[PDB]
Amino acid sequence: PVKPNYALKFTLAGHTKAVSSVKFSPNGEWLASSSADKLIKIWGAYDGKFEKTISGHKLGISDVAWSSDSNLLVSASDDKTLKIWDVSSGKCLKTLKGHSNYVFCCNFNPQSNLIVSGSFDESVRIWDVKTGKCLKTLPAHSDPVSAVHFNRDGSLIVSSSYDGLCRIWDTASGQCLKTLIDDDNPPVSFVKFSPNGKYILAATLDNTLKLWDYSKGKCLKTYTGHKNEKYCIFANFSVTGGKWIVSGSEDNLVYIWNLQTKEIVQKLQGHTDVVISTACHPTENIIASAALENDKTIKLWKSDC
Amino acid sequence: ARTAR
Repeated sequence: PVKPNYALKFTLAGHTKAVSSVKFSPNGEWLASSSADKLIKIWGAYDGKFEKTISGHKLGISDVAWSSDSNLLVSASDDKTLKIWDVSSGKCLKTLKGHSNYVFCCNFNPQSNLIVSGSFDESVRIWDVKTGKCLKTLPAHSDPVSAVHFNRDGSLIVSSSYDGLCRIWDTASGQCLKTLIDDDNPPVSFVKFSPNGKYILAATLDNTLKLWDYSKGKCLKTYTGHKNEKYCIFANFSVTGGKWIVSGSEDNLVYIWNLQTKEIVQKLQGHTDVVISTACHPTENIIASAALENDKTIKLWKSDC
Repeated sequence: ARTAR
């Protein structure tokens, strides 16, 4: 409607250090969280009930992502590796080795035969899920890579970096197809394609989110009012109800904007530290949010629209 | 990590 009405339903406690990332499983049943405590935890998406802990990394984890069938997770760690996990058994199926520094971000493609990763070593790597081998190393950026994401059919990858650039890569060739540059190039702390693949949402460390038309190469919308100068905060498109943009903020709030008019429609209060990560449920109007060291909780919020 | 304060 005019505005959603997200209200706190559950607070999920259990990580002993900052939460780095939260993601809903594509089937809607689960939430996964990753933490600086080196753990992944699985929670019920609808009741917030703790399910299990998945362990194995030697250092903190910056990101987690689900496979399309909701059976696998990939995690990205400061230990310079990714791990692929069988969620039900908890087994580490593969350890993806090859980055020379912290691995910061990760995602499966829609077919889930590939994983993309970005690292502090300034490269983007494409991996084969079955063999666990690296297929390509792209010399993508001249500073740490902050996010990597496949488009809807897996043909393209978007990457962002502290070097101020967003780049679009051909998955099969590894060719850089596009570099997005605005009037200015502050660090880019997050990027993802819109669900329809026509747009890219990019966060920058000047308290600003930008919606780019991908093939026309131009910034169409801008979202402000939040605080984001230090951390790589996730952002989302919310599509189950009203069309929103959702993001954490360094003032401890979750911000929801009307995608089209660009106005703040709600600010969610409850966290006691930086909201680093938000996720939108695939079928219900539910948002998960997660905070840094002084808070350590995950919250599940639900709206009537 | 992403959380590094």
